[PDB]
Order: sequence, then C-alpha cells, then structure tokens
Amino acid sequence: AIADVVAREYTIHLHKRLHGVTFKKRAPRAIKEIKKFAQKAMGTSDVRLDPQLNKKVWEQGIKGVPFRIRVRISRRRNDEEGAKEKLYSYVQAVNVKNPKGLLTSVVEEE
Amino acid sequence: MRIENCFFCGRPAWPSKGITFMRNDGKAFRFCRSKCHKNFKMKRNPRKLKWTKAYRKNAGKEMVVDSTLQFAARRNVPVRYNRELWQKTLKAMERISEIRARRERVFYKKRMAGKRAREVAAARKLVAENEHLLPRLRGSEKRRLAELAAERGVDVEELEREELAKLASKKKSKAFGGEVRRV
Amino acid sequence: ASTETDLTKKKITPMGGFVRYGEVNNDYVMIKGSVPGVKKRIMTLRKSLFTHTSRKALEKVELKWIDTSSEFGHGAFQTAAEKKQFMGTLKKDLQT
Amino acid sequence: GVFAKRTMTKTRRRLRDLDQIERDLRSPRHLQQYKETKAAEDLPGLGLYYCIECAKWFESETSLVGHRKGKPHKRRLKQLKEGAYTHEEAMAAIGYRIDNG
Amino acid sequence: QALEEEEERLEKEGFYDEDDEEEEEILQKAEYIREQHALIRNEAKMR
RNA sequence: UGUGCGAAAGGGUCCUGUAAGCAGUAGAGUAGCCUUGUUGUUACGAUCUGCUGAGGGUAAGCCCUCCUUCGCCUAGAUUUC
RNA sequence: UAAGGGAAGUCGGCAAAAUAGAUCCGUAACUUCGGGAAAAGGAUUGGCUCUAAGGGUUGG
Ligand SMILES: [Zn+2]
Repeated sequence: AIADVVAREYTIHLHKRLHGVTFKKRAPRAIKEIKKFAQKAMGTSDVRLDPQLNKKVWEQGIKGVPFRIRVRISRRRNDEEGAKEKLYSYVQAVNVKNPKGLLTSVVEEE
Repeated sequence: MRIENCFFCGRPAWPSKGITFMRNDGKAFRFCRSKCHKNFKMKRNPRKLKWTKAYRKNAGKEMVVDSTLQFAARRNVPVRYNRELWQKTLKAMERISEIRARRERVFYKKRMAGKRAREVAAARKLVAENEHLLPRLRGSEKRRLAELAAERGVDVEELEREELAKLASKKKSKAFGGEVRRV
Repeated sequence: ASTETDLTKKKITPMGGFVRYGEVNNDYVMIKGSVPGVKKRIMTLRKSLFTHTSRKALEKVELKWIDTSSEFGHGAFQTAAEKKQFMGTLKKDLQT
Repeated sequence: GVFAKRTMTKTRRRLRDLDQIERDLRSPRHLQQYKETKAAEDLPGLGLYYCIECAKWFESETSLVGHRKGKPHKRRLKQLKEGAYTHEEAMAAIGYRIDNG
Repeated sequence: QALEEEEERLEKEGFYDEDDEEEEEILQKAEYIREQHALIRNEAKMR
C-alpha cells in the first residue's frame, strides 16, 4: 500500500535513549540511535544523515544533545549500479518552532 | 486517626508520611516530606518560597475570606456521639465542598480577568510592527491566477483569496540541508 | 479500599497506578508484611501445614484506613478529586 | 565563609530559630531560660556581651558594636521586621482555626 | 441554612454568571508572526 | 490480524520552583529639560509586583488510551527418535 | 557522598576531614631583645545606587 519512495516527519525522543550514557559518548550514541530509528522506521539498513542534522545533534557539545528532535526520513531508490541495497533512507533536520506536540506526518511529494 | 497538615508547605499529612521535629521549648513541627524538612533545617522562610500555601496566602492567591472556610476547626470541646448528627455532618461536608469549589473558581476568574485585554493589545502591537510576515502568495502563483482569471473571466482577487485559504490550510515545514548527488 | 471509618469511595490502586505494575482491577489479597518475590512475579499462596499456636492467628483484623497516595514520589493526596480540591483552579482549567 | 560547611545541617550544629528569637525579644523570661540552659563561665566574654537578634555571644563590647554594622545583623533585623513563621500563620495559610468554646 | 440562603442570594445577584472575530483574527495573526520569528531564530541557530 | 507490536501524542502521577517577554504613581539614588517643583517631568536603576503552582522534565526498569495519529505482520536460516 | 555517635578503630588519628585570600580588633610564656607571630581568640566579605578624599593645564 505504501510505495518504496516515501518521506515522513517523526519526532525522536532522544532523552530516553541517551539516559545514563557516558558524557564523552552521548552525541555519537545519539547519531547511532538516529540511524537505528531510521532503520526501524523504513526497513532500510542504509541510512544517510544530513550534515545539518549532525550540526543540530552536536549544537551544544558532546553531551548537550536535545531531548527531542524533529526529523524527516526519506526512503529513496538507490540508482547506483552494483548496489547491495536497492533502497536507502536520507534523514534531515526539520525547522519547526517547537519539537513538542507533533505527530508523525507524511510529507507531500509535491 | 486524623489528617494533619505540613508546617512548612501546608499539604495534607497522612499517617507515616513525613517527619516530626520536637524542639526543646515544647513545640512540634510536622513535615509532609524531606523537601520541607530540609528547607526547615536550612532556615528558609516558607512565606518566601513560592510553592507553599503560606506564600500563596500572603500573596492573596488563595481564597481566604469565605463563609465555607468557617466550618472546619480544631474542636477542643468534645460532643457526645450522635448518629444523626454525624450523618447530617457528612451531608454538610459534601455540600460545603461543592460550594467552596465553585466560589474558588469565581475567585480565580476575578484574579485572571485582564488577560484577554493585555493579550489583544500585545497582538495588535506585534501585527502592526510585523505586517510583512503575514502569509502571502507566490509570484508564480499570482501570475498563474492572473492568467487563469484572464482566461475564465473571473476575479483575480477572488482567486487570490481562495488560494490564501488553501495555503493557510496546508502547512508545510521546511527541512535543513539536502542530499548531495554522488558521481 | 474503603473502610468503615474512612468513607471515601476508592479502589486499592494508588494514584498513577502501582509503579512498574499497573492497576489492580481484580480481586486482591492484602498481606501483612512482605513476601519473597518482586513486582509482576507469580506468587503461590498455600494453606498452613499445621494448626496455629499463636494468638495473632486468631486475631480479627479491623482496618481503619488504607493508603492510596502515589508511590511515584511523595504523594500527599488519596484521590484526584482531593488533589483538585487542595490545589484549586489551574491555568489549563480556564484554557480548556 | 561558614566554618565546616559540609556538616552545617546536622542536628548537633543547629542554631536558634527566629520565632524563639521573637519570643526572647518580647519576653525576658524566655531569654532567661535560654541563658540558664548555658554555662556563663564558658561563654565568650563571660556572657556579658550578647546579641538577642543574632542569638550570639561576643568577646567584647567593641566586638558587639562591630557586628552591629555588619550585614548578618541587618539581615536578622530585616527578618524580624518581616516576622518569623509560626504555627498560627501556618494554620491561617490553610484557613484552619481553633474552636475553644 | 445560612450558607444555603447566602448561596441562593448570590445566584440571584449573578455571582456565578459567566460571560470578537476581529480579536480572534488578530490573535491568530500574532501567533503566525511568533511562529515565523521562531523559524528565523532556528535558521540563525543552525547557521 | 490481536484485549497484537512499535513510534509519537493526549491524559494522569511525580520532580523543580514561578519561564521568555511586556507592563507598573513599587524602587535607594543620580543627571538633564522646563511649569523650577506642587508623584515637577523625563532618562538610567540591583531588586519587587502582576500576567504565572507558571515554564521545564517525566521511563530510560511509572500508569492509562480498540473509540488520538502513523507504521509493521502469516517471515528468512538451521536442526530434529 | 553518607543519618546518629565522634577515635569506641589501629602498634600508632595511617588516611581523610577540618583550616586557608583580603580588611579590621587582638595576640601569652620564653628569649641570644633580633624574634616567638600569620602565635592564640574574634568581627566581616555579594549585587546595585551614591557620596567623600587623593592630580595636571589654562585664565587674571
Ligand atoms: Zn510539606
């Protein structure tokens, strides 16, 4: 029912995923949990993060990761020849006024 | 048994809740929790801590003068037990609770009356300073509406108003960055 | 969870539920003291193998009050209605 | 600075309260009881120089007149002017009262 | 009985009686403006 | 294929302690302009007051939610008298 | 870090805790008169708005 190419906006609660983590490892683990969230949501093991999303995670240092982050994950077709995975997810940070109080939404193709 | 009240903050103290301090002058201080007990040991004034009923009374944010607040007292003269008196007392307790709740809501509204006027004035000032951030049609959309109005013999201002309605209904957030194409 | 001297109509479940368990909606057994297990764990209740020798076994229990305050912190209220009555009107109450 | 700030909140380091200070100011019998609780020969300056507001003994009249210009004494004066927190204020805060007939 | 008499007196006097499209529009437009300001601040914080 | 699982969200329950911003004949005093003082006035000014038990957090080993949204599903591989 | 107690610990207060900058009051025995001495024991310290003192040049 859902096509291969599809983009949805999610709110990731990074607070419960980074609870109790070592301070020098909070932001790299946050990057890894963003990749894991995208893989669980879209079924794609190939997850590519935007550098602006990386800046948003690392904005307040290695241990000042935001509690919530509003992301857009776009499952797209891998057109490169000799690719093991035919699909991949691209994750971007979304400019919203407040990441709280938002549901999962589907981005219009246009 | 009975329900006591916290000396420091005023919350209901139930059995086995909190801790009591016995002083050598003969006064006892019941605290509902370690927060109140530790603030008391740090010599903080409850009247200056904004989460306490003492502060709320001193600021006038609790309803202090009312007819419904005269029914509960420390009765130091006992009354011989009477079943009819106890049942009519229980009915009185229910009715007093309901009346007190409605009067408290009226008191809160009288505290919070002026908010609408203040917010409206602030909104007017903000809109007057920032008229240019109000939603606007695209230039391409305006051109397409103009040519469609020329084709159909319709009102371009009308088409602009329903297009403003559509872009008001459809809210789209913008994402940072964008994927770089691989070679 | 109501007694003959405390006429508040209430169930055994605390405010916010039992921590890490949930709400008790079935018949429950109240046991003096502590039991070997943890929360969520299956308990086996057994009859005593012998006739008892103590007066504590022959005592009749008269409960006056059961605590139903929240165990997720320093709960001071037995019911949500009591919490509303103590606190008063909130900002979200007028906003709703 | 506070001497040994780590164990300041212990019961064995406890200071006199402001309501007791108000009672000592209004009634000399209460202050006399508090002073009979102590031993005069072991007091700073033999107990002759005492600040009721700060509930504190000093070694000399110069030292007492000295602390009176300082801000701890002035904060004690400000707190006494505002009034100490007591059980009747605590009772009025919840709107409770005593019926004695 | 005195409390009930006072209560019916207050209900008669309107103690419990509870009470603009232009105001609603100006408030909605102000909320839109505040949202745009938040988005501008977020772009600045990103860059 | 369910009283399902997951991600959000709403409600609750707790923790802290009253957010940003705006306003105020609150504010020790100081300096200008003139009615030369009659909150004279305007300006700055720790702090105080109101909007505001508000703002923030809340499972990571808290609770509830067929009836608030979105997604997932009857696989794949290996072995067995 | 730790309630209450405060060396009961240990061969032994080992280790730790406590003290600490600056301003002011004050400072014993002994002494080779130089010291002891920061002896000891005390009072205080933020922010803001002010006030006062401490200079140079020019002008009759
Ligand atoms: Zn309390």
